[PDB]
Amino acid sequence: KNSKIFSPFRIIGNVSNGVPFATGTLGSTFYIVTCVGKTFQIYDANTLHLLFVSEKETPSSIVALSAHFHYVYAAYENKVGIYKRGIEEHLLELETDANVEHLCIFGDYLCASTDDNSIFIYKKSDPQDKYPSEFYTKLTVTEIQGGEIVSLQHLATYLNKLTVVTKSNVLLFNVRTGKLVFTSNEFPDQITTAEPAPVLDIIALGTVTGEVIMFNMRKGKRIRTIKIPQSRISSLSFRTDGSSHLSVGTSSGDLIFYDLDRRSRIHVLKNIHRESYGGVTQATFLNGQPIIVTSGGDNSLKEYVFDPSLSQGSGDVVVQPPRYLRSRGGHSQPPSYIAFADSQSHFMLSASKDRSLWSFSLRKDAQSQEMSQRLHKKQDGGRVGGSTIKSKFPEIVALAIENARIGEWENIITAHKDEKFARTWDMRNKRVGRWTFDTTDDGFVKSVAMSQCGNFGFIGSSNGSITIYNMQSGILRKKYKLHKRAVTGISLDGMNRKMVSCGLDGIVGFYDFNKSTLLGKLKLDAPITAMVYHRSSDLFALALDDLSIVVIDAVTQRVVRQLWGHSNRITAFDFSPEGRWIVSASLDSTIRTWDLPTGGCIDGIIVDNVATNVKFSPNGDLLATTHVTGNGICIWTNRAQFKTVSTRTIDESEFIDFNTYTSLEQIDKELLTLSIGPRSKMNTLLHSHFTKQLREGSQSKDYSSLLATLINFSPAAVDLEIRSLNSFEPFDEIVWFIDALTQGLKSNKNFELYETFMSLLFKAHGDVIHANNKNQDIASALQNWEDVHKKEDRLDDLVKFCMGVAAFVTTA
Amino acid sequence: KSDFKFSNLLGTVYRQGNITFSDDGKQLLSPVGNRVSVFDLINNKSFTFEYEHRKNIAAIDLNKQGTLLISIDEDGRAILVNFKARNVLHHFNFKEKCSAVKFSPDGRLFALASGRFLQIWKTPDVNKDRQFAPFVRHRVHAGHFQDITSLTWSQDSRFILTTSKDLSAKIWSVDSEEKNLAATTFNGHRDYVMGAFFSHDQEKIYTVSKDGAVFVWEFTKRKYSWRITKKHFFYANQAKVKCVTFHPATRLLAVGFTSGEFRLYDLPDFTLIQQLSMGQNPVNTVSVNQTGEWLAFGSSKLGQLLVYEWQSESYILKQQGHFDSTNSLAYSPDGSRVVTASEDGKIKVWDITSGFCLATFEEHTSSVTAVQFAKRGQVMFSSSLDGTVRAWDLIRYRNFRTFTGTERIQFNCLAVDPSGEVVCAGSLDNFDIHVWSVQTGQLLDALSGHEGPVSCLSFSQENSVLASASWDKTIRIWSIFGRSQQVEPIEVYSDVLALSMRPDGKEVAVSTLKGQISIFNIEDAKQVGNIDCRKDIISGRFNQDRFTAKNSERSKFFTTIHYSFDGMAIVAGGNNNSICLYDVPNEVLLKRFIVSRNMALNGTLEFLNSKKMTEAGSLDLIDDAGENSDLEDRIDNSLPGSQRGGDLSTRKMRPEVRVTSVQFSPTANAFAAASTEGLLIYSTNDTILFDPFDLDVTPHSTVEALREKQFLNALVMAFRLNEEYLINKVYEAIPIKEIPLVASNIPAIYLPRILKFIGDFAIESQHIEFNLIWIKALLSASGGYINEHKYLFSTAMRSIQRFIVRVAKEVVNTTTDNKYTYRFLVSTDGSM
RNA sequence: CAUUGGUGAGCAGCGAAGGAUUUGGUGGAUUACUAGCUAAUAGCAAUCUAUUUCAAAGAAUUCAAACUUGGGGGAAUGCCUUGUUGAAUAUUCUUCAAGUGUAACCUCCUCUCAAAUCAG
Repeated sequence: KNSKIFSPFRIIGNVSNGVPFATGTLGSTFYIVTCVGKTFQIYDANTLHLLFVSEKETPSSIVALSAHFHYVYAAYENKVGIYKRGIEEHLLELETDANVEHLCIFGDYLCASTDDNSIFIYKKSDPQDKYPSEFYTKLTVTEIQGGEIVSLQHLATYLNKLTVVTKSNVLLFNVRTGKLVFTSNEFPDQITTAEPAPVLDIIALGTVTGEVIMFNMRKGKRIRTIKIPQSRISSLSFRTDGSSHLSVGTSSGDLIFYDLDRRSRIHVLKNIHRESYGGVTQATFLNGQPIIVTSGGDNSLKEYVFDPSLSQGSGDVVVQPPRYLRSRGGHSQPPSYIAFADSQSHFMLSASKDRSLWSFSLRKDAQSQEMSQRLHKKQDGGRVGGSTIKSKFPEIVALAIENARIGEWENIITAHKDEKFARTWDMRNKRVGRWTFDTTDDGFVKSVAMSQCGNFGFIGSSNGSITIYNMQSGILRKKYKLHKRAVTGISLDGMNRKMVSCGLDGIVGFYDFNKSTLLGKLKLDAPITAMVYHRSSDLFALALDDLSIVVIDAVTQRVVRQLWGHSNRITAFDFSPEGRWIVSASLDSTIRTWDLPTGGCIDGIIVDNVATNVKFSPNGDLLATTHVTGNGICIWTNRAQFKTVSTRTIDESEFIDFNTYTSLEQIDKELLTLSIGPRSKMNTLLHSHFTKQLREGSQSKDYSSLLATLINFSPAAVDLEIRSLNSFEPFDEIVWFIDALTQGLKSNKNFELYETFMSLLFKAHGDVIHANNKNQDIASALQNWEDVHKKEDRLDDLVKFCMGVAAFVTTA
Repeated sequence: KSDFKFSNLLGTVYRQGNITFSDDGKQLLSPVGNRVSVFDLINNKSFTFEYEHRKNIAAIDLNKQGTLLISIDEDGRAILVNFKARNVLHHFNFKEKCSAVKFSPDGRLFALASGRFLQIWKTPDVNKDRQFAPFVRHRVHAGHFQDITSLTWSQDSRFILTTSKDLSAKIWSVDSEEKNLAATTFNGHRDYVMGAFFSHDQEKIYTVSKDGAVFVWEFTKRKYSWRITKKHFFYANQAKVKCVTFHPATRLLAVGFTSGEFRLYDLPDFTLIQQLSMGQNPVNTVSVNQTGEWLAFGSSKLGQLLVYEWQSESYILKQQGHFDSTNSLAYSPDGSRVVTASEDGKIKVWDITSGFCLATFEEHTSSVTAVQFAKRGQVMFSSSLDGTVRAWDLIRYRNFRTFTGTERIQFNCLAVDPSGEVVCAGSLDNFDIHVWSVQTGQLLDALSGHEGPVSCLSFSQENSVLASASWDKTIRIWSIFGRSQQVEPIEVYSDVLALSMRPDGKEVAVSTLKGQISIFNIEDAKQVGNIDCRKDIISGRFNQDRFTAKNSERSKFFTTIHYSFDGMAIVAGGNNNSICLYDVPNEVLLKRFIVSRNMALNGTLEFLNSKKMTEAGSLDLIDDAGENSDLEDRIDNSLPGSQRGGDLSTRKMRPEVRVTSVQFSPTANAFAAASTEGLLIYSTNDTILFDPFDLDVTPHSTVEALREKQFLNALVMAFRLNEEYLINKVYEAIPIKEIPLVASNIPAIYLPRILKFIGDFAIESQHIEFNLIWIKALLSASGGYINEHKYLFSTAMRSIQRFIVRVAKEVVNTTTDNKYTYRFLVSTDGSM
């Protein structure tokens, strides 16, 4: 599964996933630790700048997050990470095979619960020490004591008392001893969320009904209750700032704010997080500040504040409703199409089924900003066509961007789902621009690309028409008609001279762009699904339905290379920065890497996930994959720009003492070799038990015995050996010895020597064969000589080529 | 033909920051304005890294072994560079202004002097892949009161001491269990302790301060700890130290004084070796090797570097560049020569690979403006605002004849006929095209007809007719031969400058004030076609600009245009950050190039950061020179409205990002432009980026890679061993199916070695086809490296074409002989 | 007549449970992200105070020290310098002159312009 050329760097574009994040303080200030699958992230709260990421991807997904002052405790499958600064300082692997559900930190202890209804206790090795490493014990919750463990909290001023809450009830333990010091009675509802309190003794519980219970332990009594009509609570928090305020987070996305003194709700926030992705997953007031940080399952993390109260005379009664503050968002759905936006590998466009663009910044995670979808006021004056309930733009299938004239007009073209046109966007203004570009033959836009002069956007219909709109005024230039099937990939050359298109007809059309003539029309076998062009080197690649990427030269007007080798539908594929390579990914869960001068798969990555989009950076450094699950963008470091790796054709097989070495005689049988020892024997020769052994090789019709002493025969004795050949009528020993030579060239070893013996035959019996020319016996064996002989012009094609190249390369 | 990448920056030999040699005394690291140049002293070559920094560099070091390069800005941008690989590994941001980075002599961990903070980080690993956050802060020591100005390790890694502008000079260890062994501080000086040191024995401590003092600290008695055994004063009267180094194994102090003086001492003795006046200008940085026989100074008053020996009275290089004063640039017909002119008068002669001013000519007294080559790159000329055109040859390196006018008039631009008599000059004052004979110093003709200045001139390579550019928006083409003395105007409608002809001499590129380049016919009068540049020019908004760059008219024309050596492309460059590559017949630009990405350079940024736009004023436009610790840096000499005048400090501004002169190489289509930063080189000589392979090896490792099928890497692990049994093991071990896969991926480092191994072994070998596939794959693979360096493979390729003809083509001639005898004897008939 | 002027009516035309404009506030980017504070190897972050203090280490131009002054004059009264005089005990201080001496201290300049108006 390991790649040699690339390696995982980070999954760019993720803020959170829905796993309940933790809050911590450094001194006076706050950090936030969220989860993204197998990798957690740390933020300043005062700017939502990214602070740390995990040093390693965890082998399974993180289930729980707690955070003390300098130490963030992650909890995946059986093991719990004690992390300083995102680096694995101490892994605590629990002595079950049960999965870690929840976790808490107090005192010299750590306490983490599993799904076997049993909590594990981990002492510090000393109170002098800071992180807990000593394993203390495991205590359990049997089904007379409680239900499934929903949370472990420690309410303050409770000496070694552990508060384990279930769906049923609440338990308290002395974790020095291991004794259940108190069991609460069952609450009749299914308890779903716990939270400690800035008042003493109180745990807040939000159940599966819309009910929050403040619960004492010194009383053991449920002191107050709070109702919610028809909502399932997910998170509870307390504003410890200076007025007693309570935060109720639903799984419907809604955030409800109470003042328990006025016994009244203050404001309910609606839809700060997406309901389908978990609602509000976790909201928490920053302790002693009027700032609540909310986190949803829509890859989003928002901040809200209470403004200080407008009523000078009252204060606490008149409350400003909570107000939007800074937020880091991501694509809620996985991203459908990505591209590398700029030249210096700073920005990446990522569009999802969330129906939005995002302009991620691989430099700094906070310059990642979601693009606007706000239409410019239409330059015509008559009003535009759309619902007044303004929905997002439909999800995108193609992207197109050239930064040549950026910010003087639009330069991003996006092919939305099932729309007859495609909108234009300014990359600089982070907003959809003024022009929308149609098909004008009533088909869908299925592929787009733009001109490198920044003046043209090319738009390919599902009925074959390619419109050339201008990025100046939104005007069209030409509407080409070549395909009667769908177009599926367009390009222009880097000089804006000759334009290509690939279609679902099996046609790649060569047109000029300055001129208006169809120059060429290459017919390929399957219909052609996509087209990638390399402007610097004027090639263009295409995926087809034949599971194979054909790289087509635009000059020589023919195929230069075809990479067979995939096993499924080729999803995305990309050239190198310099045209040396192509990265391809298909539905076969392979991401193969290709050296196009030769054409061999020099590495293929096997992934657990299917890789939907691959995007090589224009710089030689980064590779971007997007998967089918997962919302971020896996960034891959390219090791070739750093040292190198091996380039072998090793994919299908998966998918000394004496400091001396004798030479191998023949590496493979197909190659030609010479006689071991002197090369001068050709220069000598060119400037009976024998015939009995030749007969006994002839009666076998394999003469491999003769060639042995034929090499080993002394060169002057051969001048009588061939000069006694016993052939007047039958021409047997002529044909015996000639077929001996042709069988000699068959194993290709001592290749020169059988040519020397052939010329020595011409020295000996060229007249004996010549005056009996047309005789079909010797003519058959010389036809066999030519059939064996005709392959080895491949060294004459090697010698002349290599010689001329050597001279041409030394002189010039 | 399109793809041009940055190769090398030339000159402006020091601006700001620390200078260091490597482990070996070959590699010298200097900062440039925002880049790092490396000068290799014995193997005389120069190099500047592919990347640039975002502000001026104020801190620099390289690794112990030469693997990692740390450059740090004024602000604290830190850039991790694979030093052997010239690729950037990590951009970290230190949020404080740091002054010293020093690696361990271990190489295991480096440390940083930022503020009163010392930050000690582990080194990132080079052979490991690049990670998100490679850096691990080991410890942070904040026991200091003011900004920490100097810092050193011991020769063991286990002891690090730093010194501040606070009086203190404090030692700690790396590891805290080595705290109790030695953790104390030094005080008792007078001033800024500017450098504190360990001796080569780790028992003597030298502490040097700004006032002119050294203490010799020693762990000695009246338990007992750390007294001064002696002091040392050089008694510099009003002058004080700026920079100090100490080479411990020979016990040598290098000092840099404010008066430009410098001293050498022998520290258990404190004996003055020699005092050198480096100049009026102070030594801003000192440096020694581990051998300690070269010294390196940099004056940031002038912008000069100086490698000089302490023991022998002998320099290595005394390089003195001139910022903002790179006026002309000139490729020779040979692709080995480059000429840079100046406003100071110096005209330097560079090799492109070995970036050294081989020659200079310091004989012009004023600005030298335009330089063209002629007659196979023999003669090279220099028109000036010095009132002359002085000729120069490249064999004797001498002035030939200073062509003069009557009234001693300045000359704007220069044009030379290949027939080396005719040299025309246009003037910025006099606006009459003066023609000088090369043999006769008299003027041949005073071409009149320019109303306002003659901007630029060129001759054809074909008909050698000249085209001058008025400021009367009008080209004047002059045909002075055939005894006609005939003229033709070409009316343009807007104000032209920076003329440039096709080598065919029938079409001309013109730059108007609109930015629009026009192409004019010369056999006819009309305009051919015009390409637009006012849209696709990256211009910058200055911090003192009061208008945005989208509607700024600062730099949206072109101050130089050049045709390609087909005449089918054009590189133009102006007062902008943007260099442009238009195609001539297709008439659309191919690629747009940044010259420099520097905040301290003024017109770099398109959009200014609104956090710096304060209530009244910029945040940077406030005079911050008045808070310097030094009196000289607090002194303001800036006359108000000086635009491209004499010195840097007297603009009272940031330097504008401007590129003056633009030329193509003939051969490899490489273009060089002399910028504000200096001469930049773009080229098509791609994969000259040096690439070490398989960095730390047994014979078993390559042979296990044969068992591991890692055959190209096994060839590398064999070729690092250089035993021919291993090369014939690993040579015949790989299959044919990955021979050109291997050979295209072979570096150029072992390229004469592999070509010689093929050229020698294949002569006596039966594997003629198998060797032949290797030479086919290599010569088709990297024949371009043998296209440049022919004398590098001349011994290997000789053996190779010995094997091709005498060993292989003899077998081929045997084959074709038997073939043609077969064709004759089966195609012909008999008798009787 | 062109109005290529807009008002003004209108209409064709565009057109999903409004359209068009104008602005306040705040947040986000506007350089490439390693956490806050402190006395900093550590402690803090509910706290450093009734271990913060002992200890060590720690003092040259024997007084180098306006690299900084708009330009001329002078520079009375000051100062500086040596010449020169007295006193005290090899040095300060009293007294005194000579200084195209002097960033103290006195004056002259460092304002009056093809800018405009106005009589002729």
